[PDB]
Amino acid sequence: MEMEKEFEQIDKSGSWAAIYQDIRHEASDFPSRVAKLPKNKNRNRYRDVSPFDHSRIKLHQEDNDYINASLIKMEEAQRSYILTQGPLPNTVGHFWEMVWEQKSRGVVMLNRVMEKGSLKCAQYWPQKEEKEMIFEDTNLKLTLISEDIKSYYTVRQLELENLTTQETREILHFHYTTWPDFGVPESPASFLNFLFKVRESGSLSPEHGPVVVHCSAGIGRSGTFCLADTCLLLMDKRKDPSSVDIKKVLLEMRKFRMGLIQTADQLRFSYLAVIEGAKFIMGD
Ligand SMILES: OCc1ccccc1OC1CCOCC1
Repeated sequence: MEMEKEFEQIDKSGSWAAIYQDIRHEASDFPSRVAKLPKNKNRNRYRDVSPFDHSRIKLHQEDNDYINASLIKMEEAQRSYILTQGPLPNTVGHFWEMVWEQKSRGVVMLNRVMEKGSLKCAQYWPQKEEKEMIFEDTNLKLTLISEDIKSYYTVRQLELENLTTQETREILHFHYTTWPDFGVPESPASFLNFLFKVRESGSLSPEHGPVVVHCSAGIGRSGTFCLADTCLLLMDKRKDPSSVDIKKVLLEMRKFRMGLIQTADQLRFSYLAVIEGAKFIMGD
């Protein structure tokens, strides 16, 4: 059923809450035993948001290999994403260790450091060229190279140095700065513009490790980003672009991380983004 028609049918009936609860009821449940170990309590921002054991990212250390991060592997679309929480004061070194070990080219950030007057994640990147950061726990150095500030998002070029081997890599930081403190954007135009900028960079492409995506918990805005990308890629590949079922793609993704898409308004916004984005994918 063409999603644009399904959309008008749900909107006219006002059943967004009912569709959303059906997803929550059918969603996968797998164990998260490593996340709930007492040694990992300060590695988790939220008590109710944990990575499944089968899909969690492992840090390449013998001490403690745990980070709140999951590998979402979309087999038919041929795309991989790492979804993670906003780093905490005790996890910033771990974050950049993961970026290094997984060979990621891009980091996608969908929140501000402060929202609703509270801290949503640590200041984990340098703000001035001449004031670099060193993480002693993981032996990494991070330098700001350049910054391009636009109306809806900022792109930064960073240099990450493995202080152990003196290898360096360029990491692109894509920071969406205008998601509102409450609700979802009114139009998906600036979110879709942002997604096409990430794609253009090479960050989502198979010659790199998976892109790292985060918001505060790594399930809501982060969920919207990967669901929209995968749905538009599937519409490009399939003979019948009308066969793409966004509810079935979201349940497949929820086999790899719990809670992706946090509200009925985020589900509606995901439909709107895919519907509007397709009016490029189908040849405009
Ligand atoms: O590697 C630790 C570190 C080095 C340089 C600058 C800041 C910094 O850590 C701060 C506290 C913890 O949260 C992030 C900000």
